[PDB]
Amino acid sequence: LPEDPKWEFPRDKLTLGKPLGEGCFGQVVMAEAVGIDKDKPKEAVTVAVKMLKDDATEKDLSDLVSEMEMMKMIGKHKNIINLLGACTQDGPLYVIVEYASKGNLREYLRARRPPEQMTFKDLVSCTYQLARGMEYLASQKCIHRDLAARNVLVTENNVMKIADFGLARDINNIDYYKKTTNGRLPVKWMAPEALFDRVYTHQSDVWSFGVLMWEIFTLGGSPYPGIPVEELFKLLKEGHRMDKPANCTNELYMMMRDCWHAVPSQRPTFKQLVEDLDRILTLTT
Ligand SMILES: Nc1ncc2c(n1)-c1ccccc1[C@H](c1ccccc1)C2
Repeated sequence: LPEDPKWEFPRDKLTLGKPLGEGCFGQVVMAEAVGIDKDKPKEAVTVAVKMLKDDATEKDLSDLVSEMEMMKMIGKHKNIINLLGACTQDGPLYVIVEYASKGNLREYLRARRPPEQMTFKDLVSCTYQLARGMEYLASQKCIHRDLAARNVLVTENNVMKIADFGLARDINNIDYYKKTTNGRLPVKWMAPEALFDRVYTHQSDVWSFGVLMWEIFTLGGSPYPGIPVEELFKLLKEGHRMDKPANCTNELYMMMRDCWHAVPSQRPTFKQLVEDLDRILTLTT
């Protein structure tokens, strides 16, 4: 792997710890990184390190490289899991990212369901934060393509952070109209044109954000309950959309439905979503 001194972090200053996440598609561990904050050269920072599993394939390696490279191009933002460094030379590839102690959002919400609970303000704030992260991502010309509650992480101070940039691309790096394009996107979060037309734009992410909203307001509900993946797209072509979640206003549901407009250009932009959610959150608070 080519040297990138700006991002390179010393292996001797990194102490690997306990496993994080389910570990299906990569190996992620908690770690202590000494001096990773360059203003505090002697302070250990609790980080997350992504690396290859023992059963990794050649494609796993080139995917992990591409994910790291993608995260290099995305500047710092509070509502995004940011790259902190990498160990690339003379050993196994470690991709060092921000640690979020409270795990993924789906589990986070499911665990605080009533049999401290989420308030309505908590849920709108969560939605607002993610709209902001996605607004920033889109401004960086990045399409995420895998927006979902499982791919949002939450910190100790309850900050929502978009994670998992394995499917993320620069907007110009999509092989348009090729039958393989978007073949690896989870179908239940996926805009119809991503499959039907083999394209992916920022407006495709907007659809997924609608799904994510539904997840949030159902406190980690599973989309399209009782509908198998195999029959979803016929139903979507026929105009099927998910019903309003109980603990969510008509206004917020109308926002979800807007996100699920059949016509991509008729969906809101992330900019507009941020503005509307800002207004709602302000009035709620
Ligand atoms: N609790 C927790 N904090 C941080 C991460 C993960 N889990 C986690 C758990 C499983 C998979 C991924 C991740 C995250 C990730 C994001 C982007 C690149 C590399 C790692 C890092």
